[PDB]
Amino acid sequence: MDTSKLKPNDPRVKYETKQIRGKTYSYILGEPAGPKLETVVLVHGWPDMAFGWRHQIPYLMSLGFQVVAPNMLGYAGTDAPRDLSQFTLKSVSADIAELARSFVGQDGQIVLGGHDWGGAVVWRTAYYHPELVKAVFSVCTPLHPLSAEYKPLEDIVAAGHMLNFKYQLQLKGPDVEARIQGKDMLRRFFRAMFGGRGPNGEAGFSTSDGVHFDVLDKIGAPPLLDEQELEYYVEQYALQEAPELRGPLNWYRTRELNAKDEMDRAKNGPPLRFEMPALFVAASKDNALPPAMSKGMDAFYKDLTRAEVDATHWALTQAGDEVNRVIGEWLNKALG
Repeated sequence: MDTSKLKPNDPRVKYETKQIRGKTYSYILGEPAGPKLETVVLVHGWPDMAFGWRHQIPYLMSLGFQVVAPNMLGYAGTDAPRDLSQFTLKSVSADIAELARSFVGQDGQIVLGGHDWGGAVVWRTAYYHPELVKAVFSVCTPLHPLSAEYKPLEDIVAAGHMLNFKYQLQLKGPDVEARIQGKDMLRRFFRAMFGGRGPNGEAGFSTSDGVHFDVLDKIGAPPLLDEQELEYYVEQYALQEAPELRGPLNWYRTRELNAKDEMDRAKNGPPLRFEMPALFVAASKDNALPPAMSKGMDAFYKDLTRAEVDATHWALTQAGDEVNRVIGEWLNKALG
């Protein structure tokens, strides 16, 4: 079994869709050699896609796992609904649950893994569907408590709080959606998002201000992608109807809707408590999600394993082999 990373359109896996809760969901499906131990569902974040797990998918396949990696709502081959209520963590968790059970049956269980917004999704999925989730891991994204209040993000950062999230103001607004349209702009956007820099070292993205439009034309080749991978991201994102980033950006437009769901659960529903085995992999050089942010996370878990890898936010790829080892060892203990 070839365990090297997936290449664009890699033939070792299948590219399928299913109807899931009223939406077409596209996904990568990888089969193990021999009888499957478990099914693992992997959930990417922004601005990534299923192919973001290209290091992990063949590795997990070779460990005996069936792997299902969806392009999440709004991304690539998957539908991007107009309604923002479809993009809430709760609605997407329910999508994941139905997708999972279309593979393991209604009584079955899965292993669940996430990164970035995907990490937020898998903690919520394990909270909303503990029947289904046998073990759960997140890379980079720590647990956040159930929202007890809603304040507009503008007011939070104007008071000097959550400053490392201020880029989300730009993302939820009109500017990125309007300006980043078509393959050529998408290409520049991805060189910026994956670490490319201009002739004078200017970054194409910051956690303070978001996408630096003036820089994009001058942004060079990202260290974190080769040319073919970069082109695959462009082509898959171009599957969306222009403005192509509407779907992906809708993930930043749900704070009020999410807060409404979670204030309800904070008051009426069960407490945030994970009984099943859980893993959090922190990334040392993570700008957007610094490890310090996972402060008192351990209190919510019966069985949390912490790990750390030296990488930026893009740890799945930049530190693929190390991330694979951490997951492999944890999964071995968690299942055995």
